[PDB]
Amino acid sequence: RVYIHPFHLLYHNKSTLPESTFEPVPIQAKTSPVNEKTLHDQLVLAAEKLEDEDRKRAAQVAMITNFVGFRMYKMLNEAGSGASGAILSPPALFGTLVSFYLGSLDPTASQLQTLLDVPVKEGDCTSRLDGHKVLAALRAVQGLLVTPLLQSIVVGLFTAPGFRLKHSFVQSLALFTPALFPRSLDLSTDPVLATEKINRFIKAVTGWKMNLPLEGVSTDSTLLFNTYVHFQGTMRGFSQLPGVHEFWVDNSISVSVPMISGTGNFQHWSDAQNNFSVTCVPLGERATLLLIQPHCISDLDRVEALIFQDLLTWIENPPPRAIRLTLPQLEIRGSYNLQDLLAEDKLPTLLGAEANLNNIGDTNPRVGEVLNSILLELKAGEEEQPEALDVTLSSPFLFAIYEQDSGTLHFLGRVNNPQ
Amino acid sequence: RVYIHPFHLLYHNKSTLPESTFEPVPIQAKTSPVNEKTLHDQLVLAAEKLEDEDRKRAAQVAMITNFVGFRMYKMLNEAGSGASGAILSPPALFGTLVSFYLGSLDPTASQLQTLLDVPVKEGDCTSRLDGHKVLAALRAVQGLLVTPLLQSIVVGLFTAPGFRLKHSFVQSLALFTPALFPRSLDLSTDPVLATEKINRFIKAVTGWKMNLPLEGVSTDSTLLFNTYVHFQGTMRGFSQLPGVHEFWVDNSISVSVPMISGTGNFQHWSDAQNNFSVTCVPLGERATLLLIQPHCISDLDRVEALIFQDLLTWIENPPPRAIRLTLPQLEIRGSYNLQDLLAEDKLPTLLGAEANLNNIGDTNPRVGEVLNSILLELKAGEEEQPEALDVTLSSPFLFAIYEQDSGTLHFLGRVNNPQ
Ligand code: NA
Ligand code: NA
Ligand code: NA
Ligand code: NA
Ligand code: NA
Ligand code: NA
Ligand code: NA
Ligand code: NA
Repeated sequence: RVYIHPFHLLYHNKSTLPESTFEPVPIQAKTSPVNEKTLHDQLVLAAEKLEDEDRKRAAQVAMITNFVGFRMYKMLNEAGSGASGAILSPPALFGTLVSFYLGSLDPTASQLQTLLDVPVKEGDCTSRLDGHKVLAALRAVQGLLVTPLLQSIVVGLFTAPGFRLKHSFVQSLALFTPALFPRSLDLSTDPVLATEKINRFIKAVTGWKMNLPLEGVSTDSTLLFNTYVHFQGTMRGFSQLPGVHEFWVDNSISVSVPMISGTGNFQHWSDAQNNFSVTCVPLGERATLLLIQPHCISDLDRVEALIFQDLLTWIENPPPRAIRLTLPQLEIRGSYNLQDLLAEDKLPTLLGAEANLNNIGDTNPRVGEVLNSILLELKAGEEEQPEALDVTLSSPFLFAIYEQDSGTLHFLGRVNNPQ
Repeated sequence: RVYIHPFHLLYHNKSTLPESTFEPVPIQAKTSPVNEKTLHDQLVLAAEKLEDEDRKRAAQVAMITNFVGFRMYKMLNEAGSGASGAILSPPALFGTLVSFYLGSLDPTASQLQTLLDVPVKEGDCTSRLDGHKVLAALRAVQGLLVTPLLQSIVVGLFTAPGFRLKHSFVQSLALFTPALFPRSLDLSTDPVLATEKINRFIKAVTGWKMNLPLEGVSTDSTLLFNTYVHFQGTMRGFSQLPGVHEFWVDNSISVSVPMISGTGNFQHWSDAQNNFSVTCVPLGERATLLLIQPHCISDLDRVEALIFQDLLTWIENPPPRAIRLTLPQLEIRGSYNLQDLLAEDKLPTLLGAEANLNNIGDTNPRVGEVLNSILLELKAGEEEQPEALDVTLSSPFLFAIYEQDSGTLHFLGRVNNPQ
């Protein structure tokens, strides 16, 4: 029975030419690849010129982001995320939802806000989220995160030939990420080839090897909204160990995988109440990798449901200590359709055919997939060539990436089998 | 051989989705009338939050505005402005030209800048005017002027059915005035009726009785750009005198017209060198009416050519003195086609059929008329119910309205016959 009241993210006072449109260029059209460094430098500036007001908006956006992330993570696990584990980016999902919110009118608008856990007072427009404020706060926490440390979000907006996008909608989207690619293509004749073209396009414009889904697009789709997230962070002072080392996928089965290892002054503790432990490794001045180990493999589900389901009161802050950390080199790929997660959440028609998204384009779109896809890379900072506590991740565990100032969780996940 | 070097109005560093467009609604579509008070309050805010930088940009914009105003005033008189006299609004003309500049590409762009007396260095984009800076400085001097004192500029942008305007162009225009009315109508079948519809539209949306030209629009026109200016100022302490009083239209002919009269501490002097005199009456805290009388009627042309043709070094600043000023109540209406003034200036094809205005819409427009039309009203501040110098305007004279801080001339003109 929880409710978030993000005052600083609402409209505050209750108060016209025809809207301009364009037609996106075909998906075939030659496009320069995304520059991740450029993106990174932009994001860092947005974070560097923050007022107190901005910090307040950022703390409120973190609350909305985290809550919907935990909720959708739960939905993902209910639906089944595959063998290797699970990964979800609350910022990316939240941004996707806020983008639809900006393109939506009631009843869809209010339903989206209700899903974000913010009360709506019918008749009262000053009770509504200001999506531009929201996306501006979300950009700022993206920047705070990355103060060689990369977080790139690119959006593929794929539309049927002849569907025209509203300028205002697309300009709103740029606040989510400037790496935005509206492209048209035939979605009505060969769904599987359309997905091939989309997957080929994204790989060419990003250079990321993401292992994207192959399933075809529904033939009546006029609009797809796909969000692609690349996170890269270097583990300073970590190097790959020689050889291969047993990783227990369960109590009777092991895989022998490459491990990285390093010693630093990290935070670590054991939660007595629920019998798990946590280790925190800094990834930058504001970014923290949390690594959560259950006491035994069969307790993983209980621990995961506990720590990932709203205020992270489980995050403690002990004095750092000398820890030798050993863990699998993490190269994590995941993808889901937000449509499926919404259906799992008993909201199958929220972005359905009757959704009012009349502020997206010149006609109401028919939304096909809304994909969120991730490539997360935790690289060893040193090439493979002192008393400390040994922490060794050689059975399934949970992880989160966390921004200290706002408290935004940028990723949450579970590793069952690192490959 | 004069040149203006407005550094603060140039682009400074030498450094994409399809452009969005809309189709203007038909001229028949129901429209609320312009609110002059609302406009006035907006303009006053823009003037109230000015930095030093803004003041520098405003002083440079005044120079460009005044120079093109004097030049076009000369062209107007060469072409013949009718019987009653002449009136021209440099800000309105300048804003019209800067608006075309924003919609233009080379060679038209550079030709427009050259007409504004600012050097162009081919290959060097940092030598170009930044039209957004320019229009932002022009808005600020509009506001400074009006700190019951009104200066309203409304723009009628009339386009052939099916011609689509670029969002970016129209957004640029809003910086000139937010009172902007893009409307479509058939220009190809009945030119005279089209002008009737335009004239009817402007009167309905403004309430101003302007006595607009009746001549038809050329049949191949796809775009008309008409600017309409209403100035209203109250002469504090002036009241209409009883009866009618002789006004000499020349040495042998008089008309008996109503006069207003009032006594105040105004500035006044005689220019010995060229044998004319000037009186300055404040209209607000920053606005000044200048009234220039030749010594005799036959010298008017020489005096007009002298004072209106670049730095107003003729404007003096003596201590004010007790003056009884008597003059005709001024209700001045004027209209010209900037196309005609450009032709008079030997630039007939500058906004001609080969003009590159490809940033205005989805096709290159064919520009018909570019009208500037004025209604200037100087009302007596008191209803008709002490030693001073008598100044009485009972023969032809010149007038200007002038903003003190920037030195922008908002109007210049000549009265031969007040009605
Ligand atoms: Na606020
Ligand atoms: Na718009
Ligand atoms: Na607060
Ligand atoms: Na909004
Ligand atoms: Na400047
Ligand atoms: Na645009
Ligand atoms: Na200067
Ligand atoms: Na410009």
